[PDB]
Amino acid sequence: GRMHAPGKGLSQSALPYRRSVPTWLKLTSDDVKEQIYKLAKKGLTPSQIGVILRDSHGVAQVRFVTGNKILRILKSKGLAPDLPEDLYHLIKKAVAVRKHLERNRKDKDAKFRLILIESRIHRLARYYKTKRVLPPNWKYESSTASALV
Amino acid sequence: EITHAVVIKKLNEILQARGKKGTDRAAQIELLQLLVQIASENNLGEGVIVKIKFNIIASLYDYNPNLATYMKPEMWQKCLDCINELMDILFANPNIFVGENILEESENLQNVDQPLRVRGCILTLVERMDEEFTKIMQNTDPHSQEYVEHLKDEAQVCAIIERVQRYLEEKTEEICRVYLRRILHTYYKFDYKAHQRQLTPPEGSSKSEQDQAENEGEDSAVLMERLCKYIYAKDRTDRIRTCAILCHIYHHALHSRWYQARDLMLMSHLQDNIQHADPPVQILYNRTMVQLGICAFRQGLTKDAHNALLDIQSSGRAKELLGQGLLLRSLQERNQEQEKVERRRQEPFHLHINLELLECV
Amino acid sequence: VRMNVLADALKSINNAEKRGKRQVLIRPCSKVIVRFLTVMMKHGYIGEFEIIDDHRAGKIVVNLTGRLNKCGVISPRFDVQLKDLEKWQNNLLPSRQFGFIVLTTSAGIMDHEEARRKHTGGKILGFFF
Amino acid sequence: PLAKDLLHPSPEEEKRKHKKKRLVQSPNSYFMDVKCPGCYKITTVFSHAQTVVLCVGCSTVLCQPTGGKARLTEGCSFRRKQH
RNA sequence: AAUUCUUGGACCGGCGCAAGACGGACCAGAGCGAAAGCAUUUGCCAAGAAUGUUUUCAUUAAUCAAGAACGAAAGUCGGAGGUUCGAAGACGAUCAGAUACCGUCGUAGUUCCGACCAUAAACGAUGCCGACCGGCGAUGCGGCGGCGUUAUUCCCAUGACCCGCCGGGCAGCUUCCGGGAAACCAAAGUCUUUGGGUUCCGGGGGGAGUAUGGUUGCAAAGCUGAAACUUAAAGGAAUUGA
Repeated sequence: GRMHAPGKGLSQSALPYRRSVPTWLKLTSDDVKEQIYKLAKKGLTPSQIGVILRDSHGVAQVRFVTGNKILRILKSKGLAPDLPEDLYHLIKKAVAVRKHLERNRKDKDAKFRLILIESRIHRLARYYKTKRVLPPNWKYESSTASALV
Repeated sequence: EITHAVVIKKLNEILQARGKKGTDRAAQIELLQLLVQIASENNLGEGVIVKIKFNIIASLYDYNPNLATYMKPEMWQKCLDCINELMDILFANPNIFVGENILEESENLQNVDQPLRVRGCILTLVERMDEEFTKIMQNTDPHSQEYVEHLKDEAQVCAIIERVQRYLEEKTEEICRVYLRRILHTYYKFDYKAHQRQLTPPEGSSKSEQDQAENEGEDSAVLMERLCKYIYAKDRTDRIRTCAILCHIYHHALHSRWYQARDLMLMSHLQDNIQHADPPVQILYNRTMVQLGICAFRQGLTKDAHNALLDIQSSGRAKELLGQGLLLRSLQERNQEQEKVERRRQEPFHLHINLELLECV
Repeated sequence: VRMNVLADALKSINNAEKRGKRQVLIRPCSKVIVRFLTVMMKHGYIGEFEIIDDHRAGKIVVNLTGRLNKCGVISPRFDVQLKDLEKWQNNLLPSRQFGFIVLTTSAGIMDHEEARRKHTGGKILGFFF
Repeated sequence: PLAKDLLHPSPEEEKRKHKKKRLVQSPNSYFMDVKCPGCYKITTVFSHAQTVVLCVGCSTVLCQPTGGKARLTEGCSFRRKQH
């Protein structure tokens, strides 16, 4: 079930058995690597690079076409953004809810949902601290959380 | 208003709902129009507008959800104006306007791939337009007065395909595409058009430099097909030397020599060679081969014409030159045919050729 | 969430047997499950089984016979000393005649009979009788 | 049914089952070679695209994103790619 | 029936004016929400489940002393407002008596803004997370596939029906799954064949949620919470009588 909801949703991807790249695909490891570099440097998250490839170019999964995961390509090349692109999105949402809530003061629901999002920021922030993706000093504080975009 | 730091960054927030479901499709050209009628400063309303307009006309074509349905006359005339203004402001601006370093701004956007495949996003506008114009013609009652009201824009189109042709900053090699376009409009322009630019004999009548401006057009097939053929013996594709030569053959018919155009039709050897192309090539081959037999007759070669016009009239399915013929066998493919079908005024009359078999015999 | 995998494997066998099915599907297979089911099979409480192999945790289709009464897990995995096998198999098993306690020793995963045979303790996983 | 062949289900039954609840999970999606009415070049498009796939040079737009499968525009033939 | 209103024209009928409450019928064993709760239109703002996915990260998770957010109704303090209804109270009847039921008035209150209080039969009288074990017909949202009907008449294509399949949700019917003291419950089942993970909490009936100490609140009161003493039953489901 969902972390902060009563729902029990079963909706995600289902990878096929065969990890082999199909015959029709002519894009080689270096061609998709040049493509990934171009998309990331345009300004685009590992998620959005992945969907662009499979929709338009027809790249089933980059881990089979290449030997790497999109972020390991980008962090090897040194195009990986510092604070991760799920921690980023949680902070971005939390700022968007607080900016709404600073105006609409009697929004008791927005107050409750802000508490849930922030509990999720802390919980993911500490995972990244243990795995040495962040400094041990890294803090989520709503005072100067907007400094992080 | 601000040095394309707000203009190129709204252009993208309005050219993002292109083809998304809940876009409405209609109140988009408006927002693309309120970036040249609200933009009114140098390279901020005047100079970078190449790009704002490329995305104004591309979205204007996309007022039609289907690609098997014809545009409406209002947005059609709007396109024919919208396309013209780009050409007139592009001519007197000798620069490549999707990149290629000039000064510093507002061109030189080489950050995005390469200014060729979107620098040649000018002919794929007017080429899409030429393929659009055929839908207007196919989707009208041919005996109606609306048809001739619609053919009044045949002149408007051939002026823009001339203007894009005069634009020779090509890189024949790859302008061949709009040479095929240009000849596909002129290859069947009749004797009154062909003859009456010299057949007022050249004296103090019509050989002055200011009158001899439309006599370029008959000896244009030779000027242009020569290139489009003898470069594509080297270049890749099949269609832009086979459509080009059959246009040259068909044009060297219906006014000029039987002997001139039989050498070209034998040189190609399509008699036994054209088997495995696409029907939209195999149709204008039939039109050419029928025009062979008519020219031979009109010359007075009244058995070599009969020895040619046999199997077309021998078979009841001679409607490979016109609209679709008989009923059933595959609705699923009969739907595909009524956008293959050739336009009306191009069709050669069929009680004209029935009266060429049954007079040569 | 799924904290004990052997617990759910043995409960799903038990319900399938009671209901009177001929074979059953075990979802997340593991060495400990396959090593539990081989001990069961070796005495002949289950028939053959076939571990279906996707690129994840596998699946097991076990051919049930109708000669298994109960197969149960013991969580947590207590440290059964050799001098405690008797007082465990006294209150877990139905009789001194049939039934087995499979326990994970240094040697491998085996029943109380072979653990006594090789003079070894270990940790209790479950029982079948 | 007490006896059911769990190992060898017939294709119709495990074509019906939810994509995860099959014996070896497999996607219900695919890739399709799709072409425009004018141009000759073909484009590879995902069954459930979720972007707008523009014909190369933005000559036109092929698909449109929706809830499930991406709606291909009218007058565009397609041939689903297989391995 | 009376208290009340009315020839300083009540009640009834017409045309307007203002006020402050409230959103009928549509409204359902329908929906959404963490629970309290939520219904005229339209606009703006941020949020959210489910579905779809050959996208991404790679164990980041489940439950939780301490601590924290919200919490019907009533109630307290301050400002605005006061249509209806109406604790208190003023009567009028009935009655042996009525300090009530019934009836005419009626202050606090009911409504809005800002501070409190933190409880309800706050109920599914039923903690949460995970797996397994019968069938049927519908239903709400998302997807997917298929004769045919109807609108866009040009019907590609969308919408309204029809027939099935998949996943989440509110429920229903049925049976010797099985359980249970039974009433009954596909969970309250997989329990002497007793062990998947974890929080809270009960120990005969009273005395008593009382005394006392602590803590919170302006007050009302909330949370924590005994003892002496008394007692052989109190109680649950179902049966047969009256």
